[PDB]
Amino acid sequence: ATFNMELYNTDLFLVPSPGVFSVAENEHVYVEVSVTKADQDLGFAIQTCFLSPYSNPDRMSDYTIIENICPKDDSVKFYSSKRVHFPIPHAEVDKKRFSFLFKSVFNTSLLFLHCELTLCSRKKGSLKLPRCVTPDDACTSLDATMIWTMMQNKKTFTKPLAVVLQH
Amino acid sequence: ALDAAYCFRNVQDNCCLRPLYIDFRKDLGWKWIHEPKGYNANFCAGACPYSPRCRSQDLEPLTIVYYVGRKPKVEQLSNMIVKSCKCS
Repeated sequence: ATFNMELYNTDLFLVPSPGVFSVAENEHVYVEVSVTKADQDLGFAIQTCFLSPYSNPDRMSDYTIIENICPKDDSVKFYSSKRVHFPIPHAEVDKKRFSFLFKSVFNTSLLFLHCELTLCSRKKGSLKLPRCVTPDDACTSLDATMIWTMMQNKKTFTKPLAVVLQH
Repeated sequence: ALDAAYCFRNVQDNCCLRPLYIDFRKDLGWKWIHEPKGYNANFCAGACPYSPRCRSQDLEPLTIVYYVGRKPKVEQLSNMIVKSCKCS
């Protein structure tokens, strides 16, 4: 089971961005997280995403975009990739996609997007994992015991961002 | 009772409660607990008679602050604080 995180130019998620994704204040960032796995019963949730000046994801940051599945930033939008008659590239790959609006909060030309995923079970009883919870369900209710359970099986990803100033 | 009142006065090699502060981010890697920064979890250790082991007996919960989206949540996480030990 392999996982990847990629940034795209637009909300069409057609063209993965070459090099270091470059962004300015009030521009959007388009994020796709993916997993190539054999077990159909295996899923994942986007647990937490944040931006930091530090390459180390253990470093604390106050620019939090998603916190425990539910988005914290008001600009977050989720996109479907599992829509009938709406094909996406690479079928063998299961994906979750979202976007956010970049806000000027740091004073650096280089930032890191850090996202952690947690594993989940798509079908009852098959896997030793909690059931998958959508962002909408988590916002209405999600408790500490479930969060602790999800955190037991998690993978973190990091991509750099080049921050440009503009008039 | 192999609790703090006995064990912290009679410091010894046999099975007893041991004091231990844990910092969530620094010691456990639990980044999602906003408050407290840490707490006294303690642990159980020491020799036992006769093949038994020194292990926890009474455990207590810990009140934590975490977030879901922008919603602050306060809850009592069970099984966080070791209060007494037993040979088993």
